[PDB]
Amino acid sequence: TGLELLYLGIFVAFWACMVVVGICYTIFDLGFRFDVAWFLTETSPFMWSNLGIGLAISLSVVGAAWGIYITGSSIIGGGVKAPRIKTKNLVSIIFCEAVAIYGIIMAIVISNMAEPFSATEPKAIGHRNYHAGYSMFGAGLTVGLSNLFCGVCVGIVGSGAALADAQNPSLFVKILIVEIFGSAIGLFGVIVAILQTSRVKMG
Amino acid sequence: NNPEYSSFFGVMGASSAMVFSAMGAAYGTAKSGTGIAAMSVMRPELIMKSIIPVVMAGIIAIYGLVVAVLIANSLTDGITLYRSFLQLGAGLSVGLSGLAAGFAIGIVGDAGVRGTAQQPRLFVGMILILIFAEVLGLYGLIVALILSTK
Amino acid sequence: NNPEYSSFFGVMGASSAMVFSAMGAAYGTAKSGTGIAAMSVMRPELIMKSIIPVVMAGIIAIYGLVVAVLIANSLTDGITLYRSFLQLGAGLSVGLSGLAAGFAIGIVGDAGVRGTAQQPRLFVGMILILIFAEVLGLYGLIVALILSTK
Amino acid sequence: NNPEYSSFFGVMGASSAMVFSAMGAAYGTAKSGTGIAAMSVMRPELIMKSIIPVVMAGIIAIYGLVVAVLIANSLTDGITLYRSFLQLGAGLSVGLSGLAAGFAIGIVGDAGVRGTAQQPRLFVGMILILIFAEVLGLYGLIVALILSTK
Amino acid sequence: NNPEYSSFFGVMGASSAMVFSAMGAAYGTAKSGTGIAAMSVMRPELIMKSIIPVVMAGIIAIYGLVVAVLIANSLTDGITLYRSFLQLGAGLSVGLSGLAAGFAIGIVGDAGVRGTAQQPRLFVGMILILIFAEVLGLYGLIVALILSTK
Amino acid sequence: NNPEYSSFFGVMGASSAMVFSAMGAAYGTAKSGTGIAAMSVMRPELIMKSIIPVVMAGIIAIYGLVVAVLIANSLTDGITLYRSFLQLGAGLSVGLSGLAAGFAIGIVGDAGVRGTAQQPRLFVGMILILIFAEVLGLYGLIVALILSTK
Amino acid sequence: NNPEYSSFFGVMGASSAMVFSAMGAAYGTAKSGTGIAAMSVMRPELIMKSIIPVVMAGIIAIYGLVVAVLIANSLTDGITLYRSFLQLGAGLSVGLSGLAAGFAIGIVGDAGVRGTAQQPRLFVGMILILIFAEVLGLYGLIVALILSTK
Amino acid sequence: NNPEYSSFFGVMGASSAMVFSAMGAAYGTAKSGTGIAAMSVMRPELIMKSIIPVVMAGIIAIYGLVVAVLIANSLTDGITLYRSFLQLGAGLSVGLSGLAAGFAIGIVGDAGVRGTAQQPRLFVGMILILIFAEVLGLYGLIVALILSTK
Amino acid sequence: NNPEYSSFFGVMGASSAMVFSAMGAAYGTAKSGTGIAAMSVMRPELIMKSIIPVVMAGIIAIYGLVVAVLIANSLTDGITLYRSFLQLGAGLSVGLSGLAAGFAIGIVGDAGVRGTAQQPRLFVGMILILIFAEVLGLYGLIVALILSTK
Amino acid sequence: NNPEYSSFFGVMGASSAMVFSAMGAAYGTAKSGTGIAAMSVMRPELIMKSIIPVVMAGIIAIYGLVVAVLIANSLTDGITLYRSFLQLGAGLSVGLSGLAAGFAIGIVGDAGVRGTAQQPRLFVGMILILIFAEVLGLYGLIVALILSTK
Amino acid sequence: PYNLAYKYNLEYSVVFNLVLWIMIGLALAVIITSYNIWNMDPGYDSIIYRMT
Amino acid sequence: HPPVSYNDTAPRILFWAQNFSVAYKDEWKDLTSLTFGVENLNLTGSFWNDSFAMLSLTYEPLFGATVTFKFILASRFYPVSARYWFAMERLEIHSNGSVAHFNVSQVTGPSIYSFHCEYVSSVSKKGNLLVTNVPSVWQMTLHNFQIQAFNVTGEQFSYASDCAGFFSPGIWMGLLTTLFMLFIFTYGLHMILSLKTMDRFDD
Repeated sequence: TGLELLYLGIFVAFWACMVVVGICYTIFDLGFRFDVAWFLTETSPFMWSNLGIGLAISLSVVGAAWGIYITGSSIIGGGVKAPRIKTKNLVSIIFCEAVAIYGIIMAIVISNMAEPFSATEPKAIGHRNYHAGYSMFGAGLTVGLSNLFCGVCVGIVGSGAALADAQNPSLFVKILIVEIFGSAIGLFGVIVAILQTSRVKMG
Repeated sequence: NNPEYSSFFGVMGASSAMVFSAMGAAYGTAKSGTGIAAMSVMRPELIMKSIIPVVMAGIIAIYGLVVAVLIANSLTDGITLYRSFLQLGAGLSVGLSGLAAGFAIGIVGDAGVRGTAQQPRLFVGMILILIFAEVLGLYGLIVALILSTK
Repeated sequence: NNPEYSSFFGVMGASSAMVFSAMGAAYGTAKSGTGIAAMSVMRPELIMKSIIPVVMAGIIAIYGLVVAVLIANSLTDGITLYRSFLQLGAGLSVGLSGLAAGFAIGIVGDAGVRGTAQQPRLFVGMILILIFAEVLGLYGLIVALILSTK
Repeated sequence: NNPEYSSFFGVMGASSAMVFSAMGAAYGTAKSGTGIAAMSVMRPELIMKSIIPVVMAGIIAIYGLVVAVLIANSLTDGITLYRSFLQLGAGLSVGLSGLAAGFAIGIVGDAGVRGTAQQPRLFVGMILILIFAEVLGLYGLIVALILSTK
Repeated sequence: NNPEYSSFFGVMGASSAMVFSAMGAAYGTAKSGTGIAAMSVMRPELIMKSIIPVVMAGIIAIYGLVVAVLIANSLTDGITLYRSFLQLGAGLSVGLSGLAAGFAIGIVGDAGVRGTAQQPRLFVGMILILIFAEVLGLYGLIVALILSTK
Repeated sequence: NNPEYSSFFGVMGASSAMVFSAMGAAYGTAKSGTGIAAMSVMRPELIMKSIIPVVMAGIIAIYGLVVAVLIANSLTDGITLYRSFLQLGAGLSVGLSGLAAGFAIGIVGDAGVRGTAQQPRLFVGMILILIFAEVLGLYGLIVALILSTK
Repeated sequence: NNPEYSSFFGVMGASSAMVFSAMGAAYGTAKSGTGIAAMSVMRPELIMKSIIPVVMAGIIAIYGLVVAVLIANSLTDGITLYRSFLQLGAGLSVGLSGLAAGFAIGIVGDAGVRGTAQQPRLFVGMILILIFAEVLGLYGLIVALILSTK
Repeated sequence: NNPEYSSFFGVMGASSAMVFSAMGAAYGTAKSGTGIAAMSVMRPELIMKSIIPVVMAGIIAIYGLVVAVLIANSLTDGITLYRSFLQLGAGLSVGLSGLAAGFAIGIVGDAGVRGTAQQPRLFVGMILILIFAEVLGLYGLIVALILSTK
Repeated sequence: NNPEYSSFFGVMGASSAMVFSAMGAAYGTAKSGTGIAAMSVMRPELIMKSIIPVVMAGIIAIYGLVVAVLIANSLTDGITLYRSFLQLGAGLSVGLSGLAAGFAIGIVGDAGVRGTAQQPRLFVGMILILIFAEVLGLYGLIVALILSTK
Repeated sequence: NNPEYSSFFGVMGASSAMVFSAMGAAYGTAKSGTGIAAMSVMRPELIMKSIIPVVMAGIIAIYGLVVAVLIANSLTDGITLYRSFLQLGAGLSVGLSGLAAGFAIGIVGDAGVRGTAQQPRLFVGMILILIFAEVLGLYGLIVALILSTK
Repeated sequence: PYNLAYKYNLEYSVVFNLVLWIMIGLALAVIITSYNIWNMDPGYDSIIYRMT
Repeated sequence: HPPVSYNDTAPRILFWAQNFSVAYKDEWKDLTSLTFGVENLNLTGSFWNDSFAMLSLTYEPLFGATVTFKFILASRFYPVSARYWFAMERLEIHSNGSVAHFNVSQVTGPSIYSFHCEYVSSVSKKGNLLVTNVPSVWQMTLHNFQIQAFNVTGEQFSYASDCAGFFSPGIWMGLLTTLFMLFIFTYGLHMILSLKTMDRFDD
């Protein structure tokens, strides 16, 4: 159980160092050496586009995989004596690949707008692209984690559904309704993403 | 004029508006669904009675989503950077308050599972406790609406 | 004269207020509500008698909201950069004081629920202790009422 | 000449003061209430002679708030960066002192209550512990007021 | 014109591509080997069948290797900072997708191998969940192949 | 010539002094008093005599409080940037020494009242061990006064 | 004209390639050897049968050596900061590929050794599963060699 | 020519010199003190003669105290910016040396009083083993007397 | 023209060469030391035959020390910053390899020592794995010597 | 031309030379003595043999003095800043070698003296295995003296 | 002194980054190894049974 | 060395440099000797006004060409920080009437405090200070320069402000990418460390 201790130590040291540096800078009235414009103007929007795409597919992949194994373990446990479970519970793994497609299609939506800049000086060059590629990043991480947790909930709910279906298969749809709700939350995520990528333009 | 990069606050406003709220929603639904799977094992007649926490986790998702859609509608390039502060604050507020209401409705919900499993009478009381949590979610909503349109 | 980012502190003030108070109320409905679902299995007659800690968590939510909106309507673009500090500190204070009364209420109510189950005479004291917790909530509100208008 | 971060520091002083005081008082009330809920069953008659540590956590809250509001009322914009130092130090000192005092009150109150569930004579020594809990609270108060006057 | 340090993003992308997919394939082999070792004592006639997820974990490693070698071919010194970024995104995405597919394959493999140990009827379903996991891995490959040319 | 940032150190030393020593006392009494209740369960006649470590815990907090008041007396806006230094050094030193002392008080006093109410002869040896802890705190007090005077 | 400190990243690549694979071998042999000491003790007729994981860990160590030596013997001062980064990526790639392969072969070897203690039929399939992880390490070596000569 | 903020190197040296040794002495009194508290039950006659490791942890703390007072005696604002660094090193060294010596003395003396209680013959051997730790603390003193006078 | 602060590489390089190897050495006498203690407890006649892994730990100490002194004696103040960096890399590689060898030799020595007592046929295999650990150390040594004269 | 307070790497080296060694020898005595307290329960005649590992544990502390005093004497102000680095390296090397020797001596002397408390024959192997720990500490001192004189 | 600079080194940021990275890496390695070697288990069996 | 100064009614412009040189025919006319120690320099064209200033350091006509250097100094207010910030943006070299223009690098800072970056130069690597094309055969450098030309209260410079700050912008995104990579890698390592063997078998 030392790994969580290592993580706690890392986080504590990081946070304490940040606090100490911040209070020291405020104390000595340093002349905007903590320049936000320096942190930001030196940021390529290609980060924003590429990491939006990457997070959008990655988090969806992770959640869909999580639901996949959770349902797999549950169905395999429940089918020991009730093999009629597999007649019905595969809809959960279909929902997991739905969790995947929600992110993949939006990754394509972001990737359609991959363009160059041919601009070097940050000040007042590419003012629109700056907000555009950023917004691609925001929408990408949004839809990614959206599909992620949607897959998580669908999976563990399908686990409960399968272990209930072991003793009686008639109530499976009565349990599947909550999976429909989880899918709806994932759709909310996709909608926020499209509203964040409908007024953007690159290069 | 508008300082460059000013819209970033508003876009994290939209993200943080919906993200944590949806965490909470899918947590509440998840866990109440497992408890109600146990219910489905032990008796089927209260299945209509078991839909209560889930739709309200959906309500948490709405609390997040309406604000997020508002921000994603107000997005643009040349933002004053003084409305976007309100956008960001509203977003993080409504998001994490949706997370709050989310795990609250979840834990109270699966407590209510067994509580109503053995005693049908406690159904009314546990609904009351549930309603309190979505009042908390609406609280999470309203300041976000105030700030995002201030 | 006042530099950019001056309005920034106040909105996190209002936010953090409502954030931490929401956490407190969520934990108040967390522990005590599950305690009800565990206790009232054998004593359904006190279903109406132990809603008090839950409504008290609601009151913590009210405190948070009141200070949050108070800061929300009192903020501006051309702020002196001192009022922003006052609002930030006030909001942080009241929020986490709501959180404070939150876990106090949660633990106290969870103990008092089955304490009333075993010995019904515990009801004389349980709400008194909850009143102490809400006194701490009022303490937070007092500091918020001084700092914000300062 | 007079900075704004001086006012920031003073406000955070008052904040941290009431913050940590509320933490201590809420924790103390939580542990004390659990102790009373444990003892109440076999000793139903001492429900009226058990509120004392809760009142004394209240006293720690008195200290926290009086310092917090006193520092709050002394806030201004024309600060020479010195009274701000005194205010910040005072506030954080009284705050964490109240936190530690409330922690001690909670643990000692729970333990003494559980001991008194069969030993009525332990009441006297329990008060003897309570007085030194308040001594720690008073020591939180003292230097903080001294600094608020420096 | 060509920004300095332009080359390290894409090589690290190809690294991550072969790294995390290799972790996934290691996960598959690790868990499925514990499976087969536990199993064949009772029913040694199904050893050939239990290699189904192992070849598929190897195929995840092939996905990662394919992307890594492609990016290795396409790198250069005179990068306008764009191609290297595309390579970075593609490589990291395929790597993490290989990791996910490999872990799912591994633990589903051990579980369904046990399911075949007792009930032979679960074997086709085991292959079912495995093919879905492999479809996930193939998504991981294909989107990265798109990104390296976008 | 000394900048305006030359008294942070003194104002934080005055805090540190009581602060960590008060953490020490809140450990000392916290563990000891729990021991006192636990062994008042067994024989009540030693409830009075058992209060020694708690008075002693108060003395541990005296060590920090008095020095802190001395720092407050010697604190000024126009400090040399070298007396503020000694104030910080002395304050944090006496604080940490008091923390160590009170930790020892908690553990030793609890175990000592255990083994003393069990075996009455330890009413000598327990107190003998106790006085060492105060002597250890006095080490810190000596150097703290020396630094305050250097 | 070349950037300063350019060649250093390739040498760190060699060091990582070496050390990570060294960790992999040191673990792959260790747990397998404990399996041998626990299995052969009562079925010593399979001592020569179960040295394959040890040879495989040796193969991983040889991969580490060859890559590290190849990078170390290609070093120079006049690098354009573009060869060194590729060498770093190659080195990390092969090193951690050997690490994961070492873990996989060790655990699978112990599992299969005990399994063939119970059931001689495993032996060939066990070897096959070992081939899988070794070939994962080989894939890592492929990408590393493509990068090293790039 | 002496850089600003130079004396703290010495001041924090003197601070650590006794404080870390005081942590050690706290452990020293804690462990062996608890052990003697346990061992009074069966052999009340050994209570007085078991004080030895506690006295010795006393001297362990005297080491750090002596260094801390010495550095204060040699303390000055007009430092050459080298002697203060020697004081820093000396204080850090002696303080943590006392820390380790006191911890080891506490646990070894605790076990030694266990052993002497179960068998009187251990009384002299354990004493010698404790002398060893005292000599280690004395070496920690020695280096710090060389450096803080250099 | 040589950049200053170059020797941070080599001075740390010799140290790191011996640091991790020293940790591995302390590990190699550890676990096999306990195993040999147990197996001379049960039977003293094979006490002499059980010392080989301790000699192997000594050999790993040789592997660390030879490179350590080779880096030390290959030092100066005006280094060209290239060779010094190479010495750092060599030290890290050899130290980490020696640490791996220490882990392997300790664990396997204990396992094989506890094994050979029951089944004598395990002794030869134990020796073989000891050779493999030495070969790991030699791999590290090879890369270190390559980097010492590149 | 020498940068400021240039000796401080070497002064921290003089510290680290005995810091980690004080930790190490303390560890070694820490477990050894607790072992001895148990050994002399059933064979008090081995109170003489109990002293064997501890006199040799003292040598770690001797080594901590060896370089520490040397550099406490040979230090100066006008240092070229590179010998200062060398001394830092030497100090940390001998110190962590003290940790290594302390760890090994503690655990191995512990286990071996158990196995001597049971089987007298184990004594020879106890001493023999003990050899290598001081060999390790010697290696540390070797590198430390080379760096302190190179 | 006319506030003449002390010649803050050019590209001191890169040197600072590299030294920070190497120091934290060595610290991580030594600390994890220390944690490892601290929690060794001598077996808690054989004669250790007799000594409980 | 005594720094050169605008020693009219009140010193308002300060400038130092350990060296200063220019190579016209690819060999460096060392101009350090003519500055920081030479009593009389032609400073007729220098001009002073608040937030509005110029310089003109004319020298002898060495290598058959009259030499002159001209610097523009100004400071623009910014409400975002409520401070004046001075920046250097153009240098002219008048040789025999013809003018050679050199847009200046990111030499900037607050008007309150001075600016020091050790080396600054047109010749690449040594510094940057380049401009569109400009294929002239004139390269210049400034060993240990310094400048303080706003709110100057005396011959003493103001507090120096480093150009390097605390970070090199060329590697911040790289640092962030490495952070994300190691985050996912430690996730994977935390997952793989939960693995463990199998206990005794079933029959």
